[PDB]
Amino acid sequence: ADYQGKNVVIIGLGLTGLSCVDFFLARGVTPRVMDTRMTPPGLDKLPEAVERHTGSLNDEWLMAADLIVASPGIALAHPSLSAAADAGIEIVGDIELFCREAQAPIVAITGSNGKSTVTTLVGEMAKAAGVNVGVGGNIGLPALMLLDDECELYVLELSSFQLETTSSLQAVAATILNVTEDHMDRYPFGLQQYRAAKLRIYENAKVCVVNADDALTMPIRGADERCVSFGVNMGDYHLNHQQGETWLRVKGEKVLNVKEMKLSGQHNYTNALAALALADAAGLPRASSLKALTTFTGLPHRFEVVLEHNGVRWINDSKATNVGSTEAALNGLHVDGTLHLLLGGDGKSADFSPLARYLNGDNVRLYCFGRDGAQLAALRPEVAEQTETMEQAMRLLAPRVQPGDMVLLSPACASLDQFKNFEQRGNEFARLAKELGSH
Ligand SMILES: O=C(O)CC[C@@H](NC(=O)c1cccc(CNc2ccc(/C=C3\SC(=O)NC3=O)cc2)c1)C(=O)O
Ligand SMILES: O=S([O-])[O-]
Ligand SMILES: [Cl-]
Ligand SMILES: [Cl-]
Ligand SMILES: [Cl-]
Ligand SMILES: [Cl-]
Repeated sequence: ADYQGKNVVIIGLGLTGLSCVDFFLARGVTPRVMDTRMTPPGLDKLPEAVERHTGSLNDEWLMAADLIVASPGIALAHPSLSAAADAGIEIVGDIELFCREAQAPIVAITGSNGKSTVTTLVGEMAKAAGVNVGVGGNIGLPALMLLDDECELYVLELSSFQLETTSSLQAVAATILNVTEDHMDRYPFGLQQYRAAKLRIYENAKVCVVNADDALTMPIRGADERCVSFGVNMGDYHLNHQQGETWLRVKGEKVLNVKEMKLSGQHNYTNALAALALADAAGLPRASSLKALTTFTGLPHRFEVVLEHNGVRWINDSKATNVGSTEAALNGLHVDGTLHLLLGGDGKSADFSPLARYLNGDNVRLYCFGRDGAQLAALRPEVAEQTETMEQAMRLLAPRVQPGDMVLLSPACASLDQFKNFEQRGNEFARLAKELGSH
């Protein structure tokens, strides 16, 4: 694309907004920046040469623009943006800018859960093959910071929001791993509108990889041209259970005994299948992809044991920012004693009801905090306590912890009411676990 001479407005600063500023400056185009926040992240890094407007959107700038680059963190349906759209002004995001320039194939991954594990796993499979790979998007480097002539493959985690502003993605392999209720605060036409944003990922993809166990991951149409599938008991890529052992299979052929993996648990096994299906479709050698599966240890904040001491496991699953992710932590969970489960934050208008089925018996205590702490306590009030903050909840539960217990932060909610991001929430949990979980 050629931006020379265009009046470009970037909405949203932070690292990804900065990447957009830098992208245009390097092409001899000076954009203007606006952000509804008064002191947005990264403001001190914005050169004085770049005009900016903070604390609100500026409709004089937006209606004057030739191109608007919208952060995924701003609603596309914001009345200032719908006005610019109605007037015919082009609106894109950073992923669109990236797709227009990229000179290597792109593997594109979205889903309500699993998407960072699967992105990182395919990145590791590529490295194991000696491929020069750029991994990022919605995690790691903003995609524009990955752009490099020497890159041979890009692996991008994409959110529903990024996909809404992307039109030129033609992925060598794309997947929606699953769709479960999330981001209802941003999708006023509910589950089908959220799904529709994700289904954009398959448009012009060479191979589509779908979840055979989740119908919502399947395009609304495909004909003589089907997607590759992964699943538990069915799929092109699927699991084979043998006594107590599990295998990854591809069309009936065993390819890996999961004992070789460092990741455990069924949903990691289906993540491994999805990653293998994407790697295969991207042309990576099967054997090096399987080697990567054996060496991968998981991400921080993903069901991460931050302390096992004095007979108690303290588990940081702060990456669980929706109900489906906490379900995946609870379903089949083995605890010898009491489970002390921390839930709380901004639930984004989610129905928390699906969690209730995991919370029966005499061996569960709930400690519920943040914006939606009361709604969470209401799942089972007789075993619940509510506090304002996670630290209060930790200090309340710790004296009650006995050998055999588990303390699990798997909060089912965004952290953004009280924290910068779920990493900060996990790091704080870890520090407090280490304080409270030894003498
Ligand atoms: O870390 C957590 O705990 C919660 C993370 C949680 N993330 C989002 O909902 C989300 C959705 C879209 C984008 C992002 C990251 N990028 C952002 C960029 C700009 C903003 C805010 C802006 S831009 C502006 O102009 N005015 C704004 O307020 C917020 C996030 C985060 C979630 O999944 O619940
Ligand atoms: O720039 S981002 O990562 O908010
Ligand atoms: Cl503000
Ligand atoms: Cl084999
Ligand atoms: Cl110990
Ligand atoms: Cl029980």
